[PDB]
Amino acid sequence: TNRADTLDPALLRPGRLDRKIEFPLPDRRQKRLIFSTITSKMNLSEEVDLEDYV
Amino acid sequence: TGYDLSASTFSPDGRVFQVEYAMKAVENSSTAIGIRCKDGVVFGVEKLVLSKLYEEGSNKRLFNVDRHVGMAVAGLLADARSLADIAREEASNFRSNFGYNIPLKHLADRVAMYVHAYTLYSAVRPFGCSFMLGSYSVNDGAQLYMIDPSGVSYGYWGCAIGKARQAAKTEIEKLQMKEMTCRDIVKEVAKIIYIVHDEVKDKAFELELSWVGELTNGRHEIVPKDIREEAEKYAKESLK
Amino acid sequence: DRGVNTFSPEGRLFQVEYAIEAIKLGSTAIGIQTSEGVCLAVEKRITSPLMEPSSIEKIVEIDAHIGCAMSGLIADAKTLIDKARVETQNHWFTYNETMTVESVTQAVSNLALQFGEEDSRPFGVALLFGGVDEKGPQLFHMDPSGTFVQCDARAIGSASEGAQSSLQEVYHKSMTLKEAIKSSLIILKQVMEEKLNATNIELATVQPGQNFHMFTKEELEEVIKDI
Amino acid sequence: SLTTFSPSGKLVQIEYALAAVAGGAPSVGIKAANGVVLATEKKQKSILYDERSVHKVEPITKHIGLVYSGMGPDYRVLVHRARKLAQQYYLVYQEPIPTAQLVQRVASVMQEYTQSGGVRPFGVSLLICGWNEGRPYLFQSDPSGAYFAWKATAMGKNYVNGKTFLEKRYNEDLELEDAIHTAILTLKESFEGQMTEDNIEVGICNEAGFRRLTPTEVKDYLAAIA
Amino acid sequence: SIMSYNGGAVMAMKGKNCVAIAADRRFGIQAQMVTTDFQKIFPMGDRLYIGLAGLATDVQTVAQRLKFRLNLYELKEGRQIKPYTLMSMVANLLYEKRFGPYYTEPVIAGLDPKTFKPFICSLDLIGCPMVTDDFVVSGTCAEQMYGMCESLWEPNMDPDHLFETISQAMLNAVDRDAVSGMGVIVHIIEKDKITTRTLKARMD
Amino acid sequence: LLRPGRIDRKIEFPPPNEEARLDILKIHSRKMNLTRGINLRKIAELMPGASGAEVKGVCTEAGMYALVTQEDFEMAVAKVMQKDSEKNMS
Amino acid sequence: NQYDNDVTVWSPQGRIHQIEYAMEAVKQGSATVGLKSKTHAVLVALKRAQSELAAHQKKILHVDNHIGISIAGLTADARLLCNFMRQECLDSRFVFDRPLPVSRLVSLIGSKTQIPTQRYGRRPYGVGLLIAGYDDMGPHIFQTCPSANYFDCRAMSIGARSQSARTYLERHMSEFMECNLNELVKHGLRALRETLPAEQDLTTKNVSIGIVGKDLEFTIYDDDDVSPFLEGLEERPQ
Amino acid sequence: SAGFDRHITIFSPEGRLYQVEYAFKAINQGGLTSVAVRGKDCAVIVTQKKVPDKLLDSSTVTHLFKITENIGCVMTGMTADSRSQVQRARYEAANWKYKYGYEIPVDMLCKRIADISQVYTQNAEMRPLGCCMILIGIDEEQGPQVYKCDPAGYYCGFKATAAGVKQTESTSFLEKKVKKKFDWTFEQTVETAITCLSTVLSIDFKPSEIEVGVVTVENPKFRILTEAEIDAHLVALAE
Amino acid sequence: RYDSRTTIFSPEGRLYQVEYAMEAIGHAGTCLGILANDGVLLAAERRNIHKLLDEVFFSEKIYKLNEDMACSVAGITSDANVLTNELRLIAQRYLLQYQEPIPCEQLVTALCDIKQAYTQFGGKRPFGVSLLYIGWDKHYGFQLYQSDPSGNYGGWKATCIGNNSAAAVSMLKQDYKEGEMTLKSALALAIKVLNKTMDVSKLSAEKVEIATLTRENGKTVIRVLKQKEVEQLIKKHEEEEAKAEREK
Amino acid sequence: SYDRAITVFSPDGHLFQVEYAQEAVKKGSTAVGVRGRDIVVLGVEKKSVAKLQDERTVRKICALDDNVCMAFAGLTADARIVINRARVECQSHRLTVEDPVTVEYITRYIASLKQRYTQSNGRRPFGISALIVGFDFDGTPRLYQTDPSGTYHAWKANAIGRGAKSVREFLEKNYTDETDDLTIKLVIKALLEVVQSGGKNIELAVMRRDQSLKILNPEEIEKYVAEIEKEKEENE
Repeated sequence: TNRADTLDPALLRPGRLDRKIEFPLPDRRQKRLIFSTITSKMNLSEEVDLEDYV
Repeated sequence: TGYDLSASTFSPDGRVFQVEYAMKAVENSSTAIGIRCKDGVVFGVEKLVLSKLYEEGSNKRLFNVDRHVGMAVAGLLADARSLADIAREEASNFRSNFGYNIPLKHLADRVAMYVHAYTLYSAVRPFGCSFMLGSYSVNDGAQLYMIDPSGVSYGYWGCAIGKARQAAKTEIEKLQMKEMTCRDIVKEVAKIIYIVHDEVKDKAFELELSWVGELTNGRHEIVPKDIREEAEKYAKESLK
Repeated sequence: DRGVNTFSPEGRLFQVEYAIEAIKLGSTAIGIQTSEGVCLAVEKRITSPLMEPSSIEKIVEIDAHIGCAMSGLIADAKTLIDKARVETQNHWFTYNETMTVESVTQAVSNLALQFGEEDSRPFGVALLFGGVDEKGPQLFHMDPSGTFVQCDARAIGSASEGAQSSLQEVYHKSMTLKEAIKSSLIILKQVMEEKLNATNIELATVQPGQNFHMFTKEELEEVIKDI
Repeated sequence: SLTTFSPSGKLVQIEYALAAVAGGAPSVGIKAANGVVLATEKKQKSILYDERSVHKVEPITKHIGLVYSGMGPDYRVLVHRARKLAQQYYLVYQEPIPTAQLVQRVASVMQEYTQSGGVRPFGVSLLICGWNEGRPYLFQSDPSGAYFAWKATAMGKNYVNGKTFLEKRYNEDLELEDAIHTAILTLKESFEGQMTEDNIEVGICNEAGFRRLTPTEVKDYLAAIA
Repeated sequence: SIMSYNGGAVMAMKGKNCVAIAADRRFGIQAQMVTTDFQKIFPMGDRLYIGLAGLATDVQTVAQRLKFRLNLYELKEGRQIKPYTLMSMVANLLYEKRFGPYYTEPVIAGLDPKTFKPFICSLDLIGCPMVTDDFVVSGTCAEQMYGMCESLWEPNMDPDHLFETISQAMLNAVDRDAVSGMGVIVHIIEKDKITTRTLKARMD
Repeated sequence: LLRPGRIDRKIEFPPPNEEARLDILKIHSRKMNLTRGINLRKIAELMPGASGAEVKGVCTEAGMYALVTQEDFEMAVAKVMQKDSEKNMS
Repeated sequence: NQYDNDVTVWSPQGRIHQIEYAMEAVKQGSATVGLKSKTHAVLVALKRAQSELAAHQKKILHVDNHIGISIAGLTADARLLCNFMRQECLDSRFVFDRPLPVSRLVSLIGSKTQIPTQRYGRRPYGVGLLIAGYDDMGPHIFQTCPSANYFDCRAMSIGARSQSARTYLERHMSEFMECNLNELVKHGLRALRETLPAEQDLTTKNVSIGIVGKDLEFTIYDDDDVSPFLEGLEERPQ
Repeated sequence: SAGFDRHITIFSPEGRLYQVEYAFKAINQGGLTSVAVRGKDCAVIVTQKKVPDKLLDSSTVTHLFKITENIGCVMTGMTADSRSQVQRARYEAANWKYKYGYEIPVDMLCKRIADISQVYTQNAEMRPLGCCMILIGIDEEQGPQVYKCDPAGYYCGFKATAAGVKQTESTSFLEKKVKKKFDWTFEQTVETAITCLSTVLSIDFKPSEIEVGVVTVENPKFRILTEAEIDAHLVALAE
Repeated sequence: RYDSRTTIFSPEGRLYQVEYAMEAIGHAGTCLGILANDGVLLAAERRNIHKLLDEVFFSEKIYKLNEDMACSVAGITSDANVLTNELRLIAQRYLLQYQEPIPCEQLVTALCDIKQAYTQFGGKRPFGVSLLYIGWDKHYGFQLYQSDPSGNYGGWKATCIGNNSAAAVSMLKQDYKEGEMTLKSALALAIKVLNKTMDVSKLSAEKVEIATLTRENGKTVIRVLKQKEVEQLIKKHEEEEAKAEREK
Repeated sequence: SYDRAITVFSPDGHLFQVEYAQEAVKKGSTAVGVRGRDIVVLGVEKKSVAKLQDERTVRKICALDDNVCMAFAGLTADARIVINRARVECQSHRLTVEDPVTVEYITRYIASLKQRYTQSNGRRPFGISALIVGFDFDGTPRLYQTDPSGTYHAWKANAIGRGAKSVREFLEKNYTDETDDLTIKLVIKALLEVVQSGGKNIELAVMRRDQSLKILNPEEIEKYVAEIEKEKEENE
């Protein structure tokens, strides 16, 4: 959810946290590949910029 | 509704609510207009008797700041008295330091800076006044200025301060203002003030008219309004 | 209301009304003007046997003919007494004469209600002033608010309602001295709680022919045993 | 506000100023054997701005360099204060002021602004350096009044990432040129992809004095330095 | 003069690798002496002394004020002080009383803290420094010590002949002087050690 | 309930420390076929009073990196211990 | 109502309520009436007491040889403005060696009371001045307010239940202008005997009259040159 | 966010302060547009007027304020802050002229005005003068200059400059226009200024609404154009 | 509840900023001094022991204040510069006034009055800094003092810093010494205390700091000693741990 | 009906903070003091030795003059300030008036300073209560006490600090009108009547109205406790 600070009092401790790996915001090269996905969801006929907004 | 206490603080949308509330304080005050002609500036204030307790000649909002400059205040009266004293002091410094009459632009800019300086800090409130400034000079002509409660000071041909701010300038602007000398403009201001609010909310009002221009040879004083008596014999002809 | 620099919607003194309330907790005192002279009395409310009775000040000496009594808070009274002593001496300096009691109390109430923390708090004491000016004897009563007035026989502090009522029962204009003294200590031992003896109360009488020694010292025992 | 401590923690208005520093433009500074290298990262918002008007790398004396990572409008204020103070030292002693004494007095000024209770702290972290008496120095300060001494450090966006690169890349013994090479490497690790003769702005400190490099030699050096 | 109120003479002389400073012992009012053990040469750190001549009030006052500022400097910075720094400090201290002037002529003589380089300088009553290579003098008597040191100085001097040269100069120029006499104290310092000798001067 | 007349003893659990942490270090490193011959004392110390089984979790983090040298457990605690981080507030 | 604490705060309807509260503090004083003829100005106030035995708190106080004020409200601010009034009088009496015109003095009073009504840290002055004076052009009857908006009249009345007094002043302000001192003063107390509830009557010891004249110096009277003023009356129309 | 209700000038969490970024649209309550351009040895200011009244004058609605004989400026935002900032600028330029004996360069003036705004920002209990100022001037050995001063105290200065209400669009047109490497032969500057305001506002109006302030290295005095020559430039770009 | 500023009292009555300055002391570097005649010593814990510093300062907690006095420090760091400069200036003004060194107790009470001036007034932050004192005089010899943010000062012989050091004071009481003035005994004791209380494994000498103050012939030299003797002290103490495991 | 500060009255007419700063005095260490006819005596309890320091600097009984003696309760820092200013004041009285300082003058000074400190803007009241014992005018023994309000209040015996009602109740039940031997034994009975009376935490100092302060030795007090126990056995 939007928050996780309301947590990790007993879930993240010796015994409970056995394989807990937070998954927050990543680096880049996603935005580009996401474009390549969502911009391909729309037409982008054959020649339409990608990086100018990357 | 959230943050409008101090005069230093801003809003979430970026304006000072103290200045707005002080601006609409003068809206409840008496109606005061002004207009210039090609050789003078004429003031006029709708002034009201309370019930029967006044003396018709007390607390006159037509002040007299310099030899050729006077005010036409409306709003809180004592604040206007203090501001008039500050204006007298500024004209005093200019007369003492340069030996000639103050130009109205420079006077208005000093007064606007003084009003702005009372709008700036958080210890003090903004002024609750809105007044007029007229002048005349042989090398400058007639000049009529205007100072809001915030401190924005620029020039007009005609203005109105009070309840009927729009409702005066609706028919102020249909005056052929350039081609008239001010001796016509006296009864013109008489009819303009007499149009607004004869009997509707209050019972009775009373007229004052200030007067500066070439005909006074550069002096500023109230008209001998009883001389030529130009309101009433035309006010009774302005109801039809 | 919180603060000495804000009025009420109606007519409340607040920073002063709470002081007029704070008077009421103090010990009582009764002074009575008579043309023969001004008499005055007070209650000490001695708590301990270790509480040495002559060290508690209620009647102090301002001038050779000007007495005093205090109320409520002790140290505001100490401030006003100190300054009052200083200023009468200044009057004697610049005039070779005695500052009259009305002028004394105007000089006190010039700053008896002048409390300002900027540009400190209002004082918490009621004062009874007696003296002999050129117009004979005078009895004077002020308040924290500086609203100073003459009173013929004023009672202060605790139980002052019944003090005023039973005082207005017995008092008139052509009273004598000793009659007023015993009438005062009758009101005292109706409003005090303990047994009246040599150590509870103290008198202060000033006469035009007996300007010096505005006090009775253990002849007060003889006065009490005459009731 | 600034007059009272927390129930247990620290001075939240100084922590927020440190966060505003950490949210600023990145920079890197390296102390080598003979000189100290400073380097900032100065991107214009548009293509309209000029690169000859505002200057990040700024000298305090002829042999003392100083960069920051924060707000220029406070930076210039405390720069002017440090100017006047260093010239007062040179009035008193007729000798160019040592960098430790500069950092003491600048820290005293910043501390005096952290005192109660109407002024805000600076949102500025300094990186002070100079070559006094042979051995060059490097002194980082902070809004809290504190100061440190570094061999190589960074401040700004991704200072943690740049610092973990500095721990791996840098060492004890280098020269000024190799220091500039690793400095533009660790600044190029975190900056945008287009890095030109104007996006960076680099001054050095030889023992012969402070030197603020030009776009000519900066463009000559960073023309694909590795 | 006001400089001749309590007498006084301070000589400092630079040698080859060492430096010698000497002064008189007499203290007294205009013609009446009091004692022969009045101190005018003070230690300011290691291998560096200062000499003060003129009104004794300004001597002790400026000496304590300078010790105040000196210890504040040596505690703010762990290193010891260079002599030019001390010279500039004394100049600033004297120039703060531009119109309220002390009546003193300070003489600084000390070694280098890093090397064995000697150093001498003198100042005026408003803070005018003067660095030389041979000798500086101060006090009431001037022309006597100028004639003696311009007669006797050599550029390259072993410390023994340095001691004897400053000894003969001080003895003859003091014995010709009237208001300054009654014994001589001599500090001859170097990198290795510090020597303080007192001479058998004429008690007349 | 805090009235002792309802429960006599009141015994918190002090987490393991250097001695205990090192013994449990050898323990949780027992069965996994690590890169044997490795200092576990620095691991116990790097645990600032870890909640007992945290040695097991660091073993899990280590083995994951290898998928067990001392460097494995080092990176294990590095994932574990980071935050605490973020100096510039000394 | 949480904006309704200090002088500095403008209201969202623009009416600073500290001024309104000071007005209401003025409304709880004693009744007093001032009115002028063409040649003589008379102000009459009402006394009260704390108890039966005590004396009455006075209202008409002297200022100068031709200036006298009435008062209502607070007494510390009353004596403060009294000392300032006497000070500014003896200031111009020293410098110009003339008696003061009244209008410039009351303008100085407004400019004095302006500062505690605009900055923070002083209260507006609870004050009830009724000023009678003589410049070259005859008697003047001015009144003040805690808002410093001083008025000139020909007959005013401030204090508790002073409105019936104002009705009397309405129905005799035409009659006021012609008469000499005696019936003028008894018109003033034919306002004060309606400033009172009808079940009690105005006695000697509770009333005070101060006359200033064009040739007559300002003088206060109490019970003895008021026993001449109290006769010449009939009862109220019961 | 806030939370803290941003009443005074403190630091909020993460990490900004809200007073100055509320002051940045006190310009936006002006309802006004300003454009400055530097291409070559000239520099051009253009700014329109919003006068709905015939009773109102036309000379005293001027926003171009001649600071000194070689330095001009234009103001937007609220008027009182602008005029007070202008008199501070004149006073400090005169202070330069008194202290240092020669005419002030336009850089030091912007630095001094920015420092005044920063001192007004650093210490609380004063409103931070919510107006924006654009300066122009000629300097020897540097040509013409165009500078911008922020209410925050962040000065900068650059080639094609715009502030007011609609200047994201103006800077979009000036990125799409100052990208071609042609010279700017002063009527190129006047034409691009008039047409950039004519494409941002899209009005194509009389010569009596905009004000044009120019300075050129042929007459280094600041100069305000007349209705005739404004009309001449407007019909000169009329094709 | 009754929080807002340093003034006024709480309803029992206690103080707010005093206890909270103490709880600002508790999370800081640990110091101590030892009972010794013919000398006195100091111990200190290195904050921020990261490898990319310089250590060119020779002193981060010690401040050699006059000539024959130094002082450790603990708490918020940058208030202490204001305090140390002012303290040096106080002692130096005393030396200017009398030409005799400051006898250290009126120095301590001067700094306590400086701190108490911000405890009483309003509204200012009180100094949340406790700090030690070693020194020598003509009237008592070697001394030890404990400044506190209230303005109270206690002359101890074995002192106390914050949350890391309650067990240190417990070891100092249970291992109390008297009569043995030998510096090496007190240093071995201090090594033992910092070995237990600090979490530095095997007591790396880069994480410690030791300065001493002895009386030498008329000088009262202050020995902020170097690292090699600390190394051989650690080796000596680990040999004493080998002596402690001779019981197996 | 709010909270802060020391400038506001209660809705029923009190000052909360004077009464609340009295509580810190009410919860402090005990110190008593009596006057004999020629020798005055007082002393504090709760030496509270923590086994490892000196205590010659923590002395709660000091002097301003050769005639007057101090004591306090409450917190000690306010006592340090008041004593520092009191020494200065006693010496400034010695500057003009050439008398030995009367006790009543210095108590009026302490109470006046304390009250003008309490009246002002946001200054925290001194939470102490001093005992000011001296004998100057014809060797007449006096002892006055103070209060955070600033009320000097002359007594003949006194008890402050923790459980002062019980201690003053013993002086009540002793205090006979009917000699420095009965006064020494009365001090012994008061310190035996202390809240703990451990025998070693007793600290007493006397003045014989011509001498200076005498700090006793805790072996003489041991024989005093022994003769008190002997009289307690003689009661049976």
